[PDB]
Amino acid sequence: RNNYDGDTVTFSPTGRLFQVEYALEAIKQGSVTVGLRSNTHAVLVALKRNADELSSYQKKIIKCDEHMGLSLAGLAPDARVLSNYLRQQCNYSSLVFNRKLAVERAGHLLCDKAQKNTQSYGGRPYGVGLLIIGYDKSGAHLLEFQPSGNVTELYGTAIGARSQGAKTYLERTLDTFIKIDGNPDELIKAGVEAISQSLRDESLTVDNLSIAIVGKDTPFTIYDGEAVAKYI
Amino acid sequence: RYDSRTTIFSPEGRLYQVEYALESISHAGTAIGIMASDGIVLAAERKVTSTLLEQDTSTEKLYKLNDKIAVAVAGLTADAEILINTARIHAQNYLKTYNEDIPVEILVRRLSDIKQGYTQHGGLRPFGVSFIYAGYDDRYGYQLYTSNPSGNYTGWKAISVGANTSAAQTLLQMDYKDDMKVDDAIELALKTLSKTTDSSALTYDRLEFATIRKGANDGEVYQKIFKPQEIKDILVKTGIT
Amino acid sequence: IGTGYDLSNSVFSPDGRNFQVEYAVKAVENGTTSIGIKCNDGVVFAVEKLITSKLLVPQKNVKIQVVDRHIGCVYSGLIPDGRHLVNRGREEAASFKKLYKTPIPIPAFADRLGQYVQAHTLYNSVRPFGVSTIFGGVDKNGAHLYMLEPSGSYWGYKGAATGKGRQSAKAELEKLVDHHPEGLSAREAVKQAAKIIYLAHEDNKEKDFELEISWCSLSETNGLHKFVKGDLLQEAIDFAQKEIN
Amino acid sequence: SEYDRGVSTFSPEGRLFQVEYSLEAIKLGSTAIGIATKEGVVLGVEKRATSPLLESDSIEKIVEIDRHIGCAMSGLTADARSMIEHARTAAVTHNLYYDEDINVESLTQSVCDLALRFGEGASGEERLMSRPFGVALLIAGHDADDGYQLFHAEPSGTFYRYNAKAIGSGSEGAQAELLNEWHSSLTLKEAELLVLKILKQVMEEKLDENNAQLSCITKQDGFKIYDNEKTAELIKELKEKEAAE
Amino acid sequence: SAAGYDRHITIFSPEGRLYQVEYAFKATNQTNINSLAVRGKDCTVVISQKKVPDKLLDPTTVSYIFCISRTIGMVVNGPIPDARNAALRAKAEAAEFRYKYGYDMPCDVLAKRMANLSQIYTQRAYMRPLGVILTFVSVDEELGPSIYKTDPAGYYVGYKATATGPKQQEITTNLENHFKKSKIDHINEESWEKVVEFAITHMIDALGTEFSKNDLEVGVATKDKFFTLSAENIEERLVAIAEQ
Amino acid sequence: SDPSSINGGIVVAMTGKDCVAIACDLRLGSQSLGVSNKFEKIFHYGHVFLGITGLATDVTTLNEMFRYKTNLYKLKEERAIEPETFTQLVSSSLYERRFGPYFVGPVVAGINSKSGKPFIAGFDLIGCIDEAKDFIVSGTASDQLFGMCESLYEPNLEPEDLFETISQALLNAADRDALSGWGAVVYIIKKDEVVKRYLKMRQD
Amino acid sequence: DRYSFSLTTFSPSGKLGQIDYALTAVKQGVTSLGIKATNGVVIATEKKSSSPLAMSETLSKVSLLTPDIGAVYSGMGPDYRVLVDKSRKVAHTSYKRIYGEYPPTKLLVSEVAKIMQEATQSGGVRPFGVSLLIAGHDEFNGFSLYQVDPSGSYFPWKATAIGKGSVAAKTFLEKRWNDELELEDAIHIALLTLKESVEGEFNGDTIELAIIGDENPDLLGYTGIPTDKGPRFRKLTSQEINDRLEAL
Amino acid sequence: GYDRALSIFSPDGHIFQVEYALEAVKRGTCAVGVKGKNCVVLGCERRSTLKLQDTRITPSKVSKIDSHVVLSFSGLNADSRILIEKARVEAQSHRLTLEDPVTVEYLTRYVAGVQQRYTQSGGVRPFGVSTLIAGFDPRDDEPKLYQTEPSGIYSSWSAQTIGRNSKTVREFLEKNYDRKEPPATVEECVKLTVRSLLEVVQTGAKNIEITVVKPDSDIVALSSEEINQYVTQIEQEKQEQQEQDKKKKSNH
Repeated sequence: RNNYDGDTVTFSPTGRLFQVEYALEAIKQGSVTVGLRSNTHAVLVALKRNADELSSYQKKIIKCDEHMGLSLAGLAPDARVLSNYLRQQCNYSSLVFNRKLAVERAGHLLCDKAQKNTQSYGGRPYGVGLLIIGYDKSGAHLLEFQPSGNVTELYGTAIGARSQGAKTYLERTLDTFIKIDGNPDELIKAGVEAISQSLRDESLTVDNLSIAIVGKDTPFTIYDGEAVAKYI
Repeated sequence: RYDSRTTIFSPEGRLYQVEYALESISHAGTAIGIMASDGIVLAAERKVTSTLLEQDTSTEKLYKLNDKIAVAVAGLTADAEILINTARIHAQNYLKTYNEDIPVEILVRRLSDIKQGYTQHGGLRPFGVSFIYAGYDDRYGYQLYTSNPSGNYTGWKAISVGANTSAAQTLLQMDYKDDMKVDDAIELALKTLSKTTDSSALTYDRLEFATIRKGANDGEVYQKIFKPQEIKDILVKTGIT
Repeated sequence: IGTGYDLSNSVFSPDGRNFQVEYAVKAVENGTTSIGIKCNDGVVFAVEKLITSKLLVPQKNVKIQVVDRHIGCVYSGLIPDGRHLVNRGREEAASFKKLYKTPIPIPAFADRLGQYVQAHTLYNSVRPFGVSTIFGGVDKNGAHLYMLEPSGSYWGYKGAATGKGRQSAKAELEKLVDHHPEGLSAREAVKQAAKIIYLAHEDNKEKDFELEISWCSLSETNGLHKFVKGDLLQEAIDFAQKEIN
Repeated sequence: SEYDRGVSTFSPEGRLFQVEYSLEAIKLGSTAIGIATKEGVVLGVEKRATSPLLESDSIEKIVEIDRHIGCAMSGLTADARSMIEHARTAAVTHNLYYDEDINVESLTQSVCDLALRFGEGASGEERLMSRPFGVALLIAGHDADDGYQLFHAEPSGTFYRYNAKAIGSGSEGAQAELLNEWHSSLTLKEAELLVLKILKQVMEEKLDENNAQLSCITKQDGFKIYDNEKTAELIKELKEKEAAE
Repeated sequence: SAAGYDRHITIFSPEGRLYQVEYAFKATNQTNINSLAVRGKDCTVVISQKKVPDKLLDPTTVSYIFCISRTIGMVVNGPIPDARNAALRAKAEAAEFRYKYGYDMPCDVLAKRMANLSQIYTQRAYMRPLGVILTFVSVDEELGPSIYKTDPAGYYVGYKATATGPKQQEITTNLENHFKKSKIDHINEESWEKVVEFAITHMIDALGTEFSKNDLEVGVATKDKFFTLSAENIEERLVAIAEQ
Repeated sequence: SDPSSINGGIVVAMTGKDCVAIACDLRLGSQSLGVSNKFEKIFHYGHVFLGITGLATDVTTLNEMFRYKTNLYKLKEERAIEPETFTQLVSSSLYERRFGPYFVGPVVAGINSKSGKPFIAGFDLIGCIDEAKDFIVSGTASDQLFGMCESLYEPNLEPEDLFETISQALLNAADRDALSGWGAVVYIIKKDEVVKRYLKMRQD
Repeated sequence: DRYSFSLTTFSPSGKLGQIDYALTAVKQGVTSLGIKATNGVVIATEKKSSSPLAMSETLSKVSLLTPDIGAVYSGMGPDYRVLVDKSRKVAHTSYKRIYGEYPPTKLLVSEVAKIMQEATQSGGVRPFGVSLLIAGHDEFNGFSLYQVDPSGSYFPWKATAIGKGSVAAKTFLEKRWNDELELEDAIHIALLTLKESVEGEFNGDTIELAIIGDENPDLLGYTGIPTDKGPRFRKLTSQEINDRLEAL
Repeated sequence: GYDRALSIFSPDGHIFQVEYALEAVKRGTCAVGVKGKNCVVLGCERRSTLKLQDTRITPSKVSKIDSHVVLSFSGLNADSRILIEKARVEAQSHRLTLEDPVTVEYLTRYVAGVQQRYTQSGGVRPFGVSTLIAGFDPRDDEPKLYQTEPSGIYSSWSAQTIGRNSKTVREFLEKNYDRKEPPATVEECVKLTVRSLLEVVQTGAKNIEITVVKPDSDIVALSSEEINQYVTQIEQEKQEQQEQDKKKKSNH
């Protein structure tokens, strides 16, 4: 029992909710992205999906700001409500305080917003993971936002389908990319290797790659076509 | 089952809720309004009675909503109180606004929209009440209507609701004389009331009555809820007492 | 079970408990060990933040968060859910400062937080909290240590403990009443906090941990709360490892 | 069970089944095809006839959303009414604010933003529209900064750009045929006879214009909905071409 | 029965009553605490047990006697969550009443407005009843010494003396003998200290268990004031009994 | 001064002995322009007579206003509204607006049926209890009438005696006022009989 | 079943299950009764102490809504108190500015009724646990008595009773009631009827009986006005009830 | 199920509230719309049972929306009341804002909009009423006939039956109706409408309500004498045709 498979306002005997648990499922059916970072750069590499070969592929990179940006893996409807919210906060910090919003500080606002819908009986709870990059005063940071609202600062992480091989690339090469600083080229190449292994019964193509980069010297820029056929 | 909210429909394309309100009428008292060219009578039957019940200095199923229009009640009495008060408020708005008394067709029409509104909107009951409207307006003269618990109205020259509607109706339409008289309305009503009621001797303390007349003390309408001893006079003519 | 009684938070059992509030307490148990130790001149808070992979960045994820500059709070259970009780807590703190032009007394804070948990059981459309919160500081009356339950029950403590390795902690806290009937002084309690969390980490053993300690002490942190970091924390680490061995 | 009753309950897929069911509403609807070329986008539709009294040429199924924007649709007209009235306001409001054409991509975002409402309230989105939308649109226009763009506004997720996309009952067989027959070498006229060629195959009725309606987006022409005579002519050229080969 | 009934407080049973409210009258057995309130002639006394069962709890943070306002004490029996909720509303309303109406809020009037409050929580299904029993003690300026007990239902009635807890009965029977034989509804002595001696003695016989200074907490309401006694003051009264 | 002074018009009610008279002028003017030579200022809800002085709008609007409330009172309780109880009502109803107060000076008169005693009461803009068993006068010629009525009043009078007193009163006082006159009408409530006697007087 | 898990739908034999349960809730109460005479009205009730130590003298179960109108109940104790509160407030508003003195009995009953009715109307609300009796005196309809049902309907009566012993009290009242009774005579009926219900405790300490008759300028708190009408309501003390209780 | 609220569709794409609304239509009185070239005749079944029941004060089954557009209806009569007043207030309000005559295409679209809005919401249910709305505008001499549905769908049909036993009338209507030349005679349009409604009433011409709309704001309600005149002529032709058919048989 599983009288709790309907209630999001009523604890399940384990101390969880099933709704929060199913939300992790949504991420698994969701599209793969690999994060990683260094002190002076942070990179998101994401897989575009298609339903056919007359599709011109789904944007998996949304520009939140000109120095911050996010990627998604899971429910695209839920991803939209939180993207709206997230841009509203970064612009607020540039309006009133002439300030960049820290990666970590943004994440704590998103936390209250997940758990509000858990507390309530109204509207959908979330079911998308966001990999967040930014570059603030405290250099590049990489957060993994969960639909629970738990925000976790790592040197590399991955969410989406078949994401357990990205964690294995990253663990081995953890230190290689701490030592590289000031070379955007190197950090971009490392995500690409990462997501080949993640995937199974697929191969990468040119227009499946969307690489989004910000650092201390690199402005927030998205590379497509000929700007990502140099690292395939 | 369909019972949870009134925002649903049964497979007849009506709602089961409407059927339940219908049935509420047929466990209350019997009510009859017979229209004639010379006055309209309203009649209701009491559904409780005792000898330590005060019912000789009062009525409960008869309200005047303005001095030209009156209503009878059949249904639960608990349901009744709220909607009477609103019809009467709507009448005095009409009086305030237009400087004249409301038409019968609108007053009923409003009330019918309001019943339907509680079906239409929310999980709030339908109100299982049938009211007999007997009115006057100088546009269609005397007007007799009744209002459904579903919330629609239909014009009439005689009608019965309450308990044993079918039994009552056949009996009313049989003895309907085509010019009609207010005196014959009054006479017919007692006769019809008797046979439905489960008492064999109908009595005035068991009766509520109002007759509406403009055919005596012309140029003006005077509506009179009868006093108990007068009701006794009309019973003696029909030979019941 | 059935017949209500846990199916909503309004409904009550014939026993005198609520089995939906019992599963919330189970969620505090599952969360990572936190302790707080009251002293005759301060409070020390410690937390076990376990390391699951070395992909985490060390000293960057914690359950220690500050309120004003002199009330420390630390939470166990559901991680984002403990964050939120601190986020509202912070709002409540500010109101009091603006209106009365004074820092909040710790028992005053203690009343105000537990009213938030209680509001979330009066409504069947609000899921309770499922977090315990160890808290305290130094104020007008000196140092005070409290802990709050996800029931919405709270009381003052000399030593408090919550989480998964709380079975060890409780035992070390007791050894302390006997050892010191002052509950230990605030300086030596930073080292006492580290040793406690190490015996507690024997109940989580299959994994590594990261230990964060913070403090607030009357005249050895100057009435203010600040994070124990630096050469301070490493001394605390060395004491723990030595005496466990 | 407690999964198809509720908009706030996810199932073991981590999805709503409210969202799922609304796809099958579009498949109920009549066949509609859009095919992009670099000459203009061609929007074709199916209508049905079951009565000789049904006037199907006196009500619409291809609609003008601006003065270079057109849309085709499939699904319920109830869900479509809300969607197109909305989409009319977005383009109109754009001309107010900037005094410029609306871009194709941004019109798509607005339609999918309405789509999102399935329930009653949410934080960061007020919801007043209490069901799934059982309608999709193919959204075609022209911006100058790209070219001609053709999009599918999904009521159940975010929007997917296509170069040619079929929706409705006969969507399935149309999609295979467009892969093997959409090419970047194909002129405006060829685009028309392609749609009618696919259209008939999954129609359970003869190819005629009382069950059909083509349109094009040519910026030079503005958005033009066609006459009946032009379509009738083209059914004849289609059959003569295929008679000979 | 059970078909809706117990799951709500807006669904009546076949008896016309609410099972769910009645289950909170069984929530005073879970905290295992007993009170005794008695009135003297010029005072009112309240003694409730204090439970310290662990050496990681200070005796001074665990109390169940609360100052609500200057002349008004209250004892709480039953669960710690519903204890707090009741306490807040009683402090907010007592303070608000006192200056709006310029009167010190009598025992009857505080017990009255709260009982009203408890009835309102029961009529809507959004809210729930309180679980705790609040026994208000004040010496009124309009009635002298009074005890009004408000029940988790929203019943409130006066009492000569009253008791609450799981072993409530055993104390009740002891107070019955006492007031009945003497033919007065007060403890005859006039000094509040000597009344507190009598009340402590009745409880130790009745429960069968001798109490300590850190197994009581005592509030004593006198003419226009209330104060709660500390453990060493309580000890003085205990040993008063022990050695004649 | 006020708007009540611009439009004017007089309603005077008086007591004799088991009788009342309440009488009015037929002038409605809107400032300098005379508007109607025939607008009666006497209205009634059962046996209670309500006069209204003041601005022309509030004469018509308040009449609708007090009609509404006496009709719900009449139906529910099944008796006539009483002048004793209507005095309570007029004062609260006008007081409802205080920040948009109605600019009138009513006069209530009737005879109670639960004792037969005669009742007259006076009001101002937002109305107050003003109790009399002599007379209440109102309007722009009220200062003339206050003295004129006192001067002719002899305490304790017949229904026929009271006619004479209120007629001579109105006749000269209305005439020697700018904004008043232009016909008059006198209602003598004998007990429950009301005779209506039109005053032949000049057109002012 | 579903006709009192919901309030929307009705039994096919009429009425909600909630109303029939609300009447069950009435009978689980003390017994209250009223008898009207032509120079008075007696209202009488019992009070269960429900502890040897409980003081029911400190709260009486006969409570003035306004000075000329008292009321009793039979049914749930908590439900009575808030309902009485609202009676005192609405009364001033509704008629102490319309008539500047306290209402007609008749009027306050039509008001009370609307409140009971509104809790029978929608789901997520329950009926009140009581049926009240409201007795009072006004000069416009004279002496009156009423029973006010939590269904949202009200009935005037000459004598009626409600509570646990209602069914025994009703046949009793039929027999002893006459066309002219005195106030004293109606008090002498009222004691006997209620004594059928409880016996082995009957005394005026445990039974509360009081009257609505004529004015008391003594409970008015002022004198010196030729028109003053003091409280039609009057409480007999414990001692006065005993004088009547001997008279049987 | 998926019939618990309007926030759930069935996996076919249907919402059972709407499907039971379509069965609702069939409960109440029948309606026929039949266009000409200078007319539209909009006729409806009038329900009478008892002699008592009037046809003076009793609610008409044709309501005048404006002075050039009319609406007759089919479904629940109680439901249709709210729908009738709403459509008239909107009718006047078009003319308040714009100052223009009430466009038919706008009128159906807004009216079916009221129904749609409830369907979109879950907390309120729409009406189970489908209407026929026929009219002309002063700017058109080309007739328009519209339909609404309890879903929030608006459609255009040349000719239509809805309501009580629509089905058999529906096939009769098809054959006679020509889209070549819809009845140019005004009298023949009324006569067709009488033949169609004849099928569902059984016997009646005090239970047949015919009303006629022609351009430039001319509306009429046709007296009982004129409805009875059609029946005598229409029975004479039906019978005559029948006798003849049996003669073709005799000849061979």
